Amino acid sequence: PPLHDFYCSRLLDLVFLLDGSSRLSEAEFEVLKAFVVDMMERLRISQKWVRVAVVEYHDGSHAYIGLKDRKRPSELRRIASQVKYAGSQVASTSEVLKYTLFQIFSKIDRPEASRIALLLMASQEPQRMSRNFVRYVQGLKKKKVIVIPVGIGPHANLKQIRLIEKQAPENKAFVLSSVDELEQQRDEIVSYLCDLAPEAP
DNA sequence: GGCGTGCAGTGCCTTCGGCCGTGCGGTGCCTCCGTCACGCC
Repeated sequence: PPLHDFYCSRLLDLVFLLDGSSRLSEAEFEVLKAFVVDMMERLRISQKWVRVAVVEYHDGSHAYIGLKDRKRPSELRRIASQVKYAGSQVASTSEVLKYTLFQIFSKIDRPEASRIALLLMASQEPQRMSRNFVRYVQGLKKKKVIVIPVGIGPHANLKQIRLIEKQAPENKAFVLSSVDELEQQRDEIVSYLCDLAPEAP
């Protein structure tokens, strides 16, 4: 059914990772942010509840929002909309999974919660950059960080998606036809993510 | 005069050290094809 009254109130560290390659257009990237913010207003943001991070990843990653930013939610969504279209020739899934592993989850800020890397991808990084890919995926598995591949478009690295799935059982993936189908699964996605978090005592 | 190796990594272990390995860009499924500088014999 369609979600009518949804407001994820659980203990969750949620990280948004946005493919910055030219595989997506300006507007197609604008829709991606639409999907993001639309999902943000469905979450209880608080340092004691649902924390969120936002990262655009090209050949290198720019973090618009950190988990500990401790700003106001109404602006956290503001930032997410002002995310610039990079259209780079390279969106390194390895590098960003690296960044997430060593930068975001270097320390465990809150053991009691669940961590989720929402990998919104639509491209294939150069093959030579995939060297230590599994390494990063597994490194996250050990730090108890779920990874959720979102396959947008015909160029979404199918191999890496399945490769990620294999690593961890709770590494379910969503394979979409385009940025269009993104909205059509807002409920099913947001639900899965939220329902994977522990509701506080 | 052909070869056969190259080397990333907050790598790894027995570390004042050595070994495992996508040498490298770039295409478009994939972990690879098709390349080029280097030494060595």
